[PDB]
Amino acid sequence: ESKRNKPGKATGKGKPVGDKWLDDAGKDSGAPIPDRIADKLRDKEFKSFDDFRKAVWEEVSKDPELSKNLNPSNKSSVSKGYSPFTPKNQQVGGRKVYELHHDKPISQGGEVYDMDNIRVTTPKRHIDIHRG
Amino acid sequence: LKHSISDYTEAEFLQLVTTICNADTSSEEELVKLVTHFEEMTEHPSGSDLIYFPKEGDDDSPSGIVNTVKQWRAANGKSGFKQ
Ligand SMILES: [Zn+2]
Repeated sequence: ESKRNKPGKATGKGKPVGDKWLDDAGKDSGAPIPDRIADKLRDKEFKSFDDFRKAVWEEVSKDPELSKNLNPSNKSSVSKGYSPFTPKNQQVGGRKVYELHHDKPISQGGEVYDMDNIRVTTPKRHIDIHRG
Repeated sequence: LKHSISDYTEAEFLQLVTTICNADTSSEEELVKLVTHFEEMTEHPSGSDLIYFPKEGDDDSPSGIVNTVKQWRAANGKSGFKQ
């Protein structure tokens, strides 16, 4: 039914990030995938993009530089492989957690599992990006 | 019961908050549902920020969150816990 649901291996470098990593998610084209996460996920095979998403958040939970900027409740969430909650002012209706965005859209030939094509966004920012 | 704060004892509300804080669910969908329910029950302007983005020095443990809610509702003309 959908390209994002076909198996593939993860690739790409990502970028250095700091404590403000998730603050960047509400701005511009969103925050990059951290280089440290890309090191862990490169060459792993995933059954679907949702399985890749789970893996990102599990690695975030295990990374002390990334997890230290989540409060105890958000730490519990990422430990289950769930996306963490954004601040209230960045939520839209039932969309309350950080969202993975493809910079070059999949429907236009963008890569599904290339981490250099992936960004972390808030729901507010992601909706606005897709509306231009 | 589930429909308003006044249907919960304090102890029952602490149970709900504890489940949320520990992400003790079978899916992300279930956790989102509980968080939405919490925001609707409490009527607090901070919404889910009470759980995930505490003001500096605020107590974000489950019992801390319950206290914050209890005190705010009491001070802002809202009905309290059952019993
Ligand atoms: Zn997108």
